Amino acid sequence: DNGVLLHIHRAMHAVIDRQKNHGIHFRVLAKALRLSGGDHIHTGTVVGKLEGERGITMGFVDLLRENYVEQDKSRGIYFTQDWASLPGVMAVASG
Amino acid sequence: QFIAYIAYPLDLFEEGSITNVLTSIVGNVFGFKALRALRLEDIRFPVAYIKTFQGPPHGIQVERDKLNKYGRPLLGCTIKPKLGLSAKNYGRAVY
Amino acid sequence: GYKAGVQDYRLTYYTPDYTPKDTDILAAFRVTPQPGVPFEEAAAAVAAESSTGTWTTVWTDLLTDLDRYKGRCYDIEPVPGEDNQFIAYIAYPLDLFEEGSITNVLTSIVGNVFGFKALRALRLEDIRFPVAYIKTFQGPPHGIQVERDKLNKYGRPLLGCTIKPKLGLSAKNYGRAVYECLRGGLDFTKDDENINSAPFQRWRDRFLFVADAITKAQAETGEIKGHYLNVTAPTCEEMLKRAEYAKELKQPIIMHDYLTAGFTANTTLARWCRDNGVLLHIHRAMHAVIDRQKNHGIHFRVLAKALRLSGGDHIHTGTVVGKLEGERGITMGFVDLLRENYVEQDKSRGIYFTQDWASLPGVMAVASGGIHVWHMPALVEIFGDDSVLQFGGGTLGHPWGNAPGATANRVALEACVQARNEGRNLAREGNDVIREAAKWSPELAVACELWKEIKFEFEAMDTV
Amino acid sequence: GYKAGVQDYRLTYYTPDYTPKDTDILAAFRVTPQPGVPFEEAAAAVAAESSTGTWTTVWTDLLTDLDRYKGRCYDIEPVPGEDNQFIAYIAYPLDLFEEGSITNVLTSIVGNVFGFKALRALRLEDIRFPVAYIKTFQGPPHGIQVERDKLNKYGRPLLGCTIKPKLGLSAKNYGRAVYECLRGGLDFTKDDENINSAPFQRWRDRFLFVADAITKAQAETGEIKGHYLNVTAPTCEEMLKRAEYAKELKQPIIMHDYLTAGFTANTTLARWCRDNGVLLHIHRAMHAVIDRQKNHGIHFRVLAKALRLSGGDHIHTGTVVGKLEGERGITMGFVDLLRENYVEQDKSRGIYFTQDWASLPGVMAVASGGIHVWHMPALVEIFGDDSVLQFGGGTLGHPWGNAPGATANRVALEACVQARNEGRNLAREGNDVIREAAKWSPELAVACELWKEIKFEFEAMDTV
Amino acid sequence: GIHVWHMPALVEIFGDDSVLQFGGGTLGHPWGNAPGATANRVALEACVQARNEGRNLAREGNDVIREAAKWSPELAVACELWKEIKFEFEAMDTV
Amino acid sequence: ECLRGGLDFTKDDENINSAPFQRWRDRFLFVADAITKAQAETGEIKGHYLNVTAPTCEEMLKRAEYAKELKQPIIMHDYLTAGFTANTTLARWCR
Amino acid sequence: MQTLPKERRYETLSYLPPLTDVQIEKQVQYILSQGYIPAVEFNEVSEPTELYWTLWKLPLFGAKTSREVLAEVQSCRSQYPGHYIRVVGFDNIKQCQILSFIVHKPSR
Amino acid sequence: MQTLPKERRYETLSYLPPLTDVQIEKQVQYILSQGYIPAVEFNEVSEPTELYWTLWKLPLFGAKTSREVLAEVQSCRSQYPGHYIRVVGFDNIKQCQILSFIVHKPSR
Ligand SMILES: O=C(O)[C@@](O)(COP(=O)(O)O)[C@H](O)[C@H](O)COP(=O)(O)O
Ligand SMILES: O=C(O)[C@@](O)(COP(=O)(O)O)[C@H](O)[C@H](O)COP(=O)(O)O
Ligand SMILES: O=C(O)[C@@](O)(COP(=O)(O)O)[C@H](O)[C@H](O)COP(=O)(O)O
Ligand SMILES: [Mg+2]
Ligand SMILES: [Mg+2]
Ligand SMILES: [Mg+2]
Repeated sequence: DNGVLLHIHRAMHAVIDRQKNHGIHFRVLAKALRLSGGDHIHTGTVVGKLEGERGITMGFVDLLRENYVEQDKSRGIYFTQDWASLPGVMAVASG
Repeated sequence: QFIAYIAYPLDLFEEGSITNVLTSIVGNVFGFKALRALRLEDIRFPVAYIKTFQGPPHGIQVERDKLNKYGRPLLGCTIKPKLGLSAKNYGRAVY
Repeated sequence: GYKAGVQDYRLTYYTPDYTPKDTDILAAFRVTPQPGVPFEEAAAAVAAESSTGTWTTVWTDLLTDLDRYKGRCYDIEPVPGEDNQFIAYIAYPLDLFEEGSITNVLTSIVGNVFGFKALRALRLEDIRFPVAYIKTFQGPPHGIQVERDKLNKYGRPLLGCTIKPKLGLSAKNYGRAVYECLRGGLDFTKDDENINSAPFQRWRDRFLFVADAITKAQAETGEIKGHYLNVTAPTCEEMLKRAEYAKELKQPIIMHDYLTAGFTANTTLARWCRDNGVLLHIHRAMHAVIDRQKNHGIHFRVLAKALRLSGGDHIHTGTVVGKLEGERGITMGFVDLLRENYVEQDKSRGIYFTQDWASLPGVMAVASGGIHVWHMPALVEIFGDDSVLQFGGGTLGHPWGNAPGATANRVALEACVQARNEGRNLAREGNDVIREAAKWSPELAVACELWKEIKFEFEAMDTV
Repeated sequence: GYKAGVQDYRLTYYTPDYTPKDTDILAAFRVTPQPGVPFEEAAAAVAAESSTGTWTTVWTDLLTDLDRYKGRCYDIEPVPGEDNQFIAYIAYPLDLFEEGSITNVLTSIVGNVFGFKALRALRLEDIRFPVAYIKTFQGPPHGIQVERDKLNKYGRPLLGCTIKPKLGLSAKNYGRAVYECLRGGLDFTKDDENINSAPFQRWRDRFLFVADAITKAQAETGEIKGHYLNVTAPTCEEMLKRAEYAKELKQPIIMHDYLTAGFTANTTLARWCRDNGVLLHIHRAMHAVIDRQKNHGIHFRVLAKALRLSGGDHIHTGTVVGKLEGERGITMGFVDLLRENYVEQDKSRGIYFTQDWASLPGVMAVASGGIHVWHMPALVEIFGDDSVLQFGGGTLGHPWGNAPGATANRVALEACVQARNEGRNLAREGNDVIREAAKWSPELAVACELWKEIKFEFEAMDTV
Repeated sequence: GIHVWHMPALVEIFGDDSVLQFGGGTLGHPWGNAPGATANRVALEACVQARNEGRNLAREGNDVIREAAKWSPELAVACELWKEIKFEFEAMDTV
Repeated sequence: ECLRGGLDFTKDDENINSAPFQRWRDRFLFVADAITKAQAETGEIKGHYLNVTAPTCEEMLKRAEYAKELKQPIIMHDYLTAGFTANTTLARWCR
Repeated sequence: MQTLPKERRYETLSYLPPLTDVQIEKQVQYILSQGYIPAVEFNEVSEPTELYWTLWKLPLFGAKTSREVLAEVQSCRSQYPGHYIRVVGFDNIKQCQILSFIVHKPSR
Repeated sequence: MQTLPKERRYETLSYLPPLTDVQIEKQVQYILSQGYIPAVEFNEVSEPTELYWTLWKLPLFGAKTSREVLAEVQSCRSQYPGHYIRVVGFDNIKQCQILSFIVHKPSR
């Protein structure tokens, strides 16, 4: 309504999305942010994380920016997500 | 260890509400006596439910037009230390 | 590359190979082109000029993605027994329309495609709304099911009356006539579409005296009584001001004319009615200017779909037998389209597209226009149980008055409902039930004798 | 005495002896009755049903003074060379209509007389407003004379442009196209009738970038520039909210679609425009659905008259030569009716009644719809000085871009205005003035070569 | 997931300043909502009576229920339906 | 032209309010442009009495508000024809 | 001409002459043939303002014949002589009552 | 293709090549033949924001020939070389300006 850009900090995410057996993965929390509203989102740094965990990061990063995301099991995405001309969110790489 | 795929009808959820879709699905299935651990991996939103939401206030394309910045990634900086500085000293570090 | 000049409309707008998506708005046009104009060009020009079309090629088209946003004609079907007459099917992408706005969808499709030099007549027969687009709209404020729960009335169609004459009566004499109709046995009473705020009776006086008339009639009979108060006004401020005073007097229902006031004003009121718990009656004044002729205009089934999305609890569907035009096959078409959740495609009925409403509430049908006691078993069988039957002249024109006139209509309806529930055909035994009920009620016996000879029978202009 | 039954409509509604009063609303109907129905009965039914009419006699009629409030037919004039076709003249008392309400005068007269079983077709040709009724209305917010003082522009018609394509462009790209047009030499730019607030470009983004485009163009040329921002919205609240932001950015002019949004919304905005000092442009989207056919509907001259009372500074009248329908004799009829203070009765022109406005300001005529550089001298002579000429595809479709395209139109207009003032006929030397001006300007010479062959010539459906 | 047999235990643990809720316990009665609510009220009032009198609710818990079921037919049916229904699993969060 | 020559004030006639031939809001805007030009040309403070006399108390205060918005030093009123109740209201506003 | 007498009415079927036991049996048969669930309700006072009546036992989900419904009406009538008694019909698909009519009025 | 050069414009008749003394005489002749009042206005700077210009003498109510108007333009031109000068035409019936065009620009 006022034409102000909104930056979103993902503080307290690690309490929920850390353990591989329990909680809610960050990709679900990232999807919820695109629907609720936000112009920038923190995605986390890519430095190490071997080769496997790097693919997961690029999974939800493409899921925030692209209009149409194809199903890919190796990347981490379980469903084909289609946004109806809904704007993308710019990724923040920091740390 | 197994993945369970569950379908929910569209009509039971409130329009333009992340609060409802979160309270309904991940309400109290966690903390059940019959299962030791539970984790939500992914979620799919249909087009019909996405159209109810506003989404991001501007998005990637509109933001770059307002800032007049094309071609490159944007550069940011976080002021250190987190807690201690004066309001006058904070502004000098920003400048 | 950029090329300046004049491009033919047929080249990049008519695509027969295209298959419509599920998230797409579809329209059926009945097109009549000028002599010497091909079928494809006439169909393409309607598809082009309605969405992203221009008479000459422009350079700014190359900056945007033209193929994504353009509306295209995918099927041409010729009309049997007709020269230069065909049905054109046009698909429009979901993204080009505004969310929750009838104004935009109406201004986009039927904006200026009519009045083209290249065609003599154009008609929009049917429109399809996708599930994804329907979800943005609020729809009706209450619907059929919630309305019956608030009124506490089950089993039968509802009964109403319109006060006559339309203009001339004082505020006090209006309320007296309102009281006498409700005392007899009618559920509702109604203001005429042209009653707003005239020099002889001002709105605030009418609102006060009608409220006193309901209160007395409710306490006397022991049933819930109501009256549709005409809220239609010159401005949006005056309209909302009149509705607030009806809310202040604890009134269950108000009425509005949607076409003469416009969709913008009607959507404003439908949101208000949701936030206050007030039922909304919709009068379809000025409809027959648009939907009369079979060669030109917009068919009423499009306007009926547009009202359900905009908002409204009741809608006038028109009587099959009466003083105004109506066709049985056509009527039952859009009547079953306003009430039901899922409607199958039927060409003989007049429905061109399969329509699906995503749990959106139904709108109640209102039958009115020159009906008396003899038309009762015909209306009950056709319109069903979830309908309102209104008698303007039929109630007040009784020789004994309004109170015996209302009791005559009430007995006649409840006799038809009882006979239906037992297992008797109202098409075969319609005259029998009315005649046998007139033996134990003197009010019905007088009413039957007066309007025996009267029948409205004329040829309809709109046909399948 | 009270007599219950069915009364003939001819008995107490058709009076040939009656003479119309000075404070009386008069209507002219073109009636086509069903075979077997008299001329007098058809005219009486239209006169009755519109005001104080009912199918059966009611007892409540005796309490009121029926003779004072009833509408009556005073004259029947048969159409030459036509069987079962006549012109009906009906008088309406002033006291039955609401003050300052177009909605009431529309819902009363053309409410439900159309779609009557007894007549196959009906057309409202012309309506007469008395001085006493006109005085209740606000009229246009500014009018012709005030507008020219605020814009500081005298001597010539105004120039405008429409951005193409209609849908697809980004908010940033939209503003770029706006800037390039105004830089060349056009007075105004315009949003398309279908542009409101789509997913690809939001309204608040469009409003911001256009404001920057005008600011640059005005400072560069040294002349006052504008852009009609589309304020048409789903609700009355959203409509006023968009208008407020245009006022905040210090914009001189906004636009609205009156027919699709309705008269209730249009009256609200015109009153707001008066209070805030903003000029109001009116688009006539969805007009041709009503006014196309010669047998059915409402003629545009009535819709033009109703807009002047409701409010508006500019109105689309339609080009005589162009892509959409127009008739020179008919057009010059209603164009002189919107601009002049006093209009004499002329049957050949199409004006059935002598219309007198009580010092009410004139509305500027807009000529738009598929016009190029060759149509310029024909438009200037027909529409005169107090008009706006708009070129959508004619500006942007130039081989060199927007800015040379905008210069091409500006040179062509100013060369014709100069030649007219000297004492040269534009009907005889129209080709010569354009050709001789294309010798010292390269931009005009390119545009002349491109659209030389293009001419829109088709038969008109609506005729006198 | 609580019914009429868990009543003497709940009074002992939570005391007086507490609210006890029965979702399926009230609506799961063979007779309806009204006789289901009366069965729950009678059981609680009897447990309060025995506590104030000076009787141990952990040892004489079943005795108070059976005595109350004698003069209340609504409670006698509820005790017949639910009696074997007990949730016994290992807890994850512990001291 | 009057303020240019060397007069301090100009005045609206007592009968000028808001007639069909010239509306009040138009007169207020054009006169404000004339004062601005004459003041800058001579170097002296110039003014004009704008007639705020109106049919209603709301219409009176509405006209006064717009004069303040255009930064006008002086307004005028007819105290005997409008009445003492209307005049006292405006005098308190002017303070 | 005749003046209409003032009478207190009871919604549906109240304007027709008082229903016989044969007529009630036919109306209940209509409910079962369509597939709706029949239920009995009772109240102390009949008022237009109040919209809830006290339910008698439970809705009859497993009713085979119209005789079983009439047996439940008779039991409620013998228990409460000074109460109003009505029969209702629930629809499960549309989630709205289809029929509602009064069978008993307080005896004197 | 060609790009349009940036140029400052002065309302009506500013896009045509500069007006000759014969052409101005023809434009003034138009004003008088219709029955409008001619007038001469001058200003220091030309801006879109300002809408009032200084009136030279008074509007010529008693003008018989177009030579009288041109003589008043020559008088204003010789007196003020560094000022803009325009010719305006007033209508008394409609109460609006019919024609307005600039005849002189500040010399160098
Ligand atoms: O003004 C009238 O003519 C009516 O009151 C009928 O009066 P009577 O009941 O006294 O005949 C109704 O408004 C029309 O039926 C509207 O048409 P529709 O229902 O087709 O919208
Ligand atoms: O959408 C269009 O068709 C136009 O932009 C014309 O486009 P071009 O200028 O590109 O031809 C105008 O809205 C019509 O002239 C309106 O018709 P009318 O004036 O008859 O209401
Ligand atoms: O949804 C449910 O299960 C309940 O309504 C209980 O219903 P029943 O009584 O029918 O089981 C409660 O919300 C949860 O017990 C709350 O959990 P907590 O106490 O952990 O907040
Ligand atoms: Mg009516
Ligand atoms: Mg357009
Ligand atoms: Mg004076």
